[PDB]
Amino acid sequence: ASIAQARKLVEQLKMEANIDRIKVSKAAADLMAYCEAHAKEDPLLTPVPASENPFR
Amino acid sequence: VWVVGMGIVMSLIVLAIVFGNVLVITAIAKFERLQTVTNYFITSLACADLVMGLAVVPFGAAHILTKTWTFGNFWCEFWTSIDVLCVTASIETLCVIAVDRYFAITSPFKYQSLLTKNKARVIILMVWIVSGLTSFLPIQMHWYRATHQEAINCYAEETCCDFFTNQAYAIASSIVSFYVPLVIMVFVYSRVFQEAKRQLQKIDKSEGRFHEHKALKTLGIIMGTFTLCWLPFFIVNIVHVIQDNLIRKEVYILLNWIGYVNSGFNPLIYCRSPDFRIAFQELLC
Amino acid sequence: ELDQLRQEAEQLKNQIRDARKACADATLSQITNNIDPVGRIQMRTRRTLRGHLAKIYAMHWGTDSRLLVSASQDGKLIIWDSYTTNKVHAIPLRSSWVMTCAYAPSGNYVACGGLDNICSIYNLKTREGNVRVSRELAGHTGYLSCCRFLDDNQIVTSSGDTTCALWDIETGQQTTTFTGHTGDVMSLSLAPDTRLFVSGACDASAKLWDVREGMCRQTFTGHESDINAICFFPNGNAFATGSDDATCRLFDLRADQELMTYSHDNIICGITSVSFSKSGRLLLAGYDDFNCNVWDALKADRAGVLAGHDNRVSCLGVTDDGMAVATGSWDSFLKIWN
Amino acid sequence: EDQRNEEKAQREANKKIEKQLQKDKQVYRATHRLLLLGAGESGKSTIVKQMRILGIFETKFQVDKVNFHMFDVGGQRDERRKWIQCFNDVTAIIFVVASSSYNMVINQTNRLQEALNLFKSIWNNRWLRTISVILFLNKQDLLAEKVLAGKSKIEDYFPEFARYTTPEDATPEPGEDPRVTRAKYFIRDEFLRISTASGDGRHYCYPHFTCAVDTENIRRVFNDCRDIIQRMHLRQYELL
Ligand SMILES: Nc1nc2c(ncn2[C@@H]2O[C@H](COP(=O)(O)OP(=O)(O)OP(=O)(O)O)[C@@H](O)[C@H]2O)c(=O)[nH]1
Ligand SMILES: CN[C@@H]1CCc2c(ccc(O)c2O)[C@H]1O
Repeated sequence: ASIAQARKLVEQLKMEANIDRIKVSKAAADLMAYCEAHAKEDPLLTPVPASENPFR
Repeated sequence: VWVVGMGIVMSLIVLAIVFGNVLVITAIAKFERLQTVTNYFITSLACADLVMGLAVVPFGAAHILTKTWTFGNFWCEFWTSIDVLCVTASIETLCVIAVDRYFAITSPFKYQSLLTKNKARVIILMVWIVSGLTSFLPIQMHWYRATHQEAINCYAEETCCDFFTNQAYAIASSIVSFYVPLVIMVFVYSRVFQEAKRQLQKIDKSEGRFHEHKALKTLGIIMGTFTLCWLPFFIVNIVHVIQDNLIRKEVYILLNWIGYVNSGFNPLIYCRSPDFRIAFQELLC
Repeated sequence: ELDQLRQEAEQLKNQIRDARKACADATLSQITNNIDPVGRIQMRTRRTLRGHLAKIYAMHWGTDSRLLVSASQDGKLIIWDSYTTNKVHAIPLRSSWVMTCAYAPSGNYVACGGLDNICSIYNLKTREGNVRVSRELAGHTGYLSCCRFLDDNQIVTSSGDTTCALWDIETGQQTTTFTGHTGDVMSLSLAPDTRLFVSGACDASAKLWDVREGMCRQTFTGHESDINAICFFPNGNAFATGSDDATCRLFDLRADQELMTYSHDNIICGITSVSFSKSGRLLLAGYDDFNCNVWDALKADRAGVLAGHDNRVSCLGVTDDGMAVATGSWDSFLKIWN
Repeated sequence: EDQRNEEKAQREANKKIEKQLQKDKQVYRATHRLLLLGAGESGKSTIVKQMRILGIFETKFQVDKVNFHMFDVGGQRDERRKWIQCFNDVTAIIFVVASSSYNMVINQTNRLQEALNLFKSIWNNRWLRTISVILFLNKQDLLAEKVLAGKSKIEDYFPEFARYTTPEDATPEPGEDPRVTRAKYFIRDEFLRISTASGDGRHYCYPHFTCAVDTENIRRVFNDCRDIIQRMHLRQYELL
């Protein structure tokens, strides 16, 4: 049982070890850029006038 | 000094009566967690107490301090009617609460079906209609007026507003308002105490080895407060009619005013649950 | 022998840790420190929905931002209308224990599951004008925890037997089976393009799967307790999780490690639901402290508290167009916050 | 025009749903819910089979015009219990345990020990703070057969039984050999100790001595639930 089940974990970790990773700075910059770009279309963050709010 | 001294008390009493009842009413109305079938009787009682404290207490205080009724006869009759109505309605609600507790404890499997929000409103309306039918109807009409010369002289005068009644009304109103809703409460609370004692005995038999201070400390308070507050007046009411020249007017007024004090203790008795306490802190602050 | 094989894996896990550590050039908090804070945010309830006889466990906003569905313990799914707060449908259930519900992208089907190891799918629009069981999917040996409509014909669900499977509604048979977890799976979320999905188990681990391939891709080991909720970033390259230890963490697929954590010293209660905003700036999470909290994704600073429920909050969801957010609690009342 | 017609159409449907919900509210409020739980090989299947005559399992039985609705879980068989959160509003919990399995070992500690650990875990759960437990001590004749004319002794497995005396209050069944009664009360006390260690006055335990062939279980379930509801109502009003 454990005789091969332990073996399976060894193979999977390998498959998960051969991957390309980019520096966290680039990912952080991309996330910040996306948030800045789409910051003008979120009614929760910016209170819109009550005329266009269907729940009022 | 004196006249000033009595006046000081008659404002603190009014404020104490008003504040607790209005706080209870707003706490029940504001929060949806306290909306329970049992709580409708409590809010009805609080409304009756608030009406009493806002209608009968201050004008009666002004009358006793001034020693002269400075209003018309119609307003004297209206004041008497409101007093009788509030007093009658402030006791049958307690009787209804006792009966509800009796049914909730002795019949646990049928409690849900017996009481519903539709039936509670009907019961409260019936109680209020009965209370108002014995207050306004025989007072606005002259069925309660006495026959001796002093009563006639005071009725003719527009400056004296005193209470004079015949034997029939003085007995019927007392029986309807006080004596009947007392035996029911006594029997109900005796049954509740017996059930609690039985349950405690069963628990002690079940697991006494490994392991009546609450039942008495609750029932005695609940019964004794009401009995002490409303007992002497509803005895002197019959005594002073059965045999004249026995009870002075000052004693009658003192006992009647002592009876009014009960209206300020109901929140301190029926609103001490942890839920009421938690809600009170939020509304107050 | 067997011990020798175990030794080999331990040496690798290190290499993974070293590679992940060699990548952290600078923290997310450091790079984001000159942005003007959003400040205080005030939200007041707009609608209150009543009609549920018991506590609520799940809800799912519609694709039209108007209709929604919810489930409770009395065995009934109720479809509401947020605009005019009037009921539309009431579907009785064969079983009285349900933990999840879903709403189709086309609005034609509704699914629910619970303690019984069966997922039931209903047809909203059909002949004779009555909601009618359409299909019943069985085969799991554990209770269901979540289910999401991958399309109008195939559905992916996760159960309590440490497995997730992709079903086919027309045939009722499993197509692909996902395995690899040790503890019970509690939540999942699908990508906007519907290619990959993540799941959070009870062994403090989250994995990234591939629907077409059917094999796991990556694993994250940030938390230290059970994971109850999970949500996925709108951009498509991040996700956030909530655990019983009152901490929310924001991972990242490309960097493959966590970037920021949200924790406070005055809270020791659990977390039941986590959701993002349309712009991704605000992260909304529910707690067992009878209320909800609003965080800031890029600064880890609280920006408001949503209170008003008398019991714990078990559901949370933000509509597609970002008009409003709805919360469900054990008080059997649904609220709409704007 | 269409607006008035549809809104008029929509409004009526809310009403036909509210009426249905009001009708179902009484049925929901009338019924009582129970949770059936026990260790393996205890005898739950025989008990539920006897009760019915007259991944989940539901049974609906009515006694004295009162509706009881019992749930038995067999699909979920895991050491860790996370589905137990959904059962925090039940009336009572029924526990069935094999009393005679002191001798059997699952290698493992005597099953009584695993059952006692399960009871301890159930008692101290955060979500089950105010839920009472009805205890069934099944297999009442296997224990007697093992105790009488038996080479096996429970002192080797449970050492504390030797330093014990049978309780004065105990009332024995007719012609009982004196020891078997001592063994039964020892087993019952090992559960009562856990029950009373952290009772706090909010929930209790109701031990019972039931055989499989016994037909009085339906009365015990009714009486215990009635007592539970009465005690809860008394405690709500600060009278107990
Ligand atoms: N004589 C006797 N046999 C019992 C008693 N309780 C259970 N058994 C026997 O136990 C055997 C196996 O257990 P079952 O009663 O089938 O129940 P179970 O195996 O616990 O099944 P589940 O409840 O579904 O887990 C059966 O042959 C029963 O007759 C008892 O009190 N006396
Ligand atoms: C003005 N004082 C009145 C006089 C008689 C009376 C009272 C209360 C209840 C009754 O049933 C009565 O008959 C008193 O409050």
